[PDB]
Amino acid sequence: MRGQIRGLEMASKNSQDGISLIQTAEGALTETHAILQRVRELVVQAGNTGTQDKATDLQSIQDEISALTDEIDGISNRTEFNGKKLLDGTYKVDTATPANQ
Amino acid sequence: MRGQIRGLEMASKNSQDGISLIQTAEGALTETHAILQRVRELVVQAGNTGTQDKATDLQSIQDEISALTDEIDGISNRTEFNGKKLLDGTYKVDTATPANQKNLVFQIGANATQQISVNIEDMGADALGIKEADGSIAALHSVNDLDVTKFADNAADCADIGFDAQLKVVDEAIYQVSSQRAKLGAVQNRLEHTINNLSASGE
Amino acid sequence: NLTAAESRIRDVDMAKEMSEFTKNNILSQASQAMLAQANQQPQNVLQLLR
Amino acid sequence: NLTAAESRIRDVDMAKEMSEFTKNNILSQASQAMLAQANQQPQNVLQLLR
Amino acid sequence: NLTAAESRIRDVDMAKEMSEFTKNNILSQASQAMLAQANQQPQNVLQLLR
Amino acid sequence: INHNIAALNTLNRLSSNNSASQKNMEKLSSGLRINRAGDDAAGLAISEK
Amino acid sequence: INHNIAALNTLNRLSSNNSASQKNMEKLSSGLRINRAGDDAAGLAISEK
Amino acid sequence: INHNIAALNTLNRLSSNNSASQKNMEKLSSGLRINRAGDDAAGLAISEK
Repeated sequence: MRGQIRGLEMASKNSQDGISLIQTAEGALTETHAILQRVRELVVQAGNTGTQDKATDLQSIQDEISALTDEIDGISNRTEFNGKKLLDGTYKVDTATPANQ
Repeated sequence: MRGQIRGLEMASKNSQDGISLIQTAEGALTETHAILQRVRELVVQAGNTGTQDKATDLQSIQDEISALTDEIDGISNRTEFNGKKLLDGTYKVDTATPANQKNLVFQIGANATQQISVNIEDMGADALGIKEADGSIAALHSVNDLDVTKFADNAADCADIGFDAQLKVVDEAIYQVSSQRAKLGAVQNRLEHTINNLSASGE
Repeated sequence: NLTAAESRIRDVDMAKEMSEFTKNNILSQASQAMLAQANQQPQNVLQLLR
Repeated sequence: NLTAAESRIRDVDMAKEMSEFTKNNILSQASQAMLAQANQQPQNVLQLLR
Repeated sequence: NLTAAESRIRDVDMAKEMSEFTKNNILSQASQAMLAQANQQPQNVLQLLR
Repeated sequence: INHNIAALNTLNRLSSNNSASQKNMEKLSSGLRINRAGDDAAGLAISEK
Repeated sequence: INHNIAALNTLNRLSSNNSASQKNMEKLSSGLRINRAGDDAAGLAISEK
Repeated sequence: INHNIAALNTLNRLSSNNSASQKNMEKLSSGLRINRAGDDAAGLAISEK
């Protein structure tokens, strides 16, 4: 009984640290969203051809968007809970080889 | 954990000072823009030959423009954040020798390789370019700026004294100072979104 | 911008500091409290003594 | 018309901005407020302590 | 132009000064406040005393 | 629980909403949404031309 | 944050917009855009001749 | 056990937490984290320049 009591409290703390990790990952996904919204906006106006031309005045927009995608790469790489990268492909759902989930 | 917490707050402050530096650089690029607009205007009217002549009444305009280009040299040289010159060629994007980029590595995270690389360049010779600016064109269209007598010679069909080329290269200078200034706004967005990540993960 | 970064270095976010102050003051009052419990241990030693 | 579109880009509809400013300022004062509630949680921890 | 530079020397930008005044006055009221916390430290010393 | 109060989020919402009232301060007191280039680089790149 | 308020920009937009109403004061009260030579040297150099 | 009570640690946590409320007293009542140089020498060395 003691075994299960103490291990059950520690199981609680385990789940709680799990919550914390997930909150970190999810926050990275929040800033991911905000960026992707910016991207979508830049795409809508960049799709407002007829007025948004010069084509290098799309190059500028492209540069901005490419910087944002670089930030998505950033967030996906630098997101770490106790040093552990999460968002990157380490934790894929299900490959063609389920032995490497 | 403490290591990453404290280092993650300090990583926030690092990014915040990075924002500040970039805001300074960019402000220098604002006044750069205003000057280049003045330049463009002076070129348009100076290209209004037929009425804007005497040719020394272009010399006067030339003198003014040359003063403005001297101011671009000024801003490119005197712009300093904590004494550190930014706009000058110290922070070129990519030379033929990538061993001499000298990027603006900012520390952004509490761990290894969680860093951002930034580059910046402009000075008097910030007109059109391929790897270098060019010779007769493409830098002295932001340093010398023809109209000393050198439009009354020819109009549009000489490629180094014609209005179309000259003004086009002013539009390039505006376009690429605008481009450089447009990167770094996005960099500020990167760092704001970052600090949000740093406050969340920190908590 | 210099003033801004300079303030980020030296000038304090006084909200966070105030929470730190209330916090540490509670740790202090808790500690004096645990003297009020700690010194009360040998008087019971005097109780089995009498 | 260029001035018009240029203004549509950079120049702000200051009414909307002012509503945004009052709004966010209320969020700020609400947040400082919730410090005035949040720091008051462990003093009751000191209350069961004494 | 002399009057202008003379004013740039002596005459104050009273907006900046007013912000400085409100600021420093808050530092003052904060300091008196931290007396209202600081003097309250030894009365708890009297509390473990009794 | 005492040595680290859990309303650190409150400091972040204060340091974000406070940080946003001031973005409206700079943005209002000049009339410009692209007062600071870090609002939209595209609008700058177009509006300059 | 308290010892240096972040609305120092406000002082600069005040000391620029205030500085510009007065450029319009000198410029209006004489009718001349080149009242002061520091508006456009070219227009002076031409207009003098 | 009586001639030396084992809650001497309590005196040290009192003389540290009490010692820290007062570091917050000096640090708050001036607004400055580098009120006293013994908080971070680096921030002083930079901030002075």
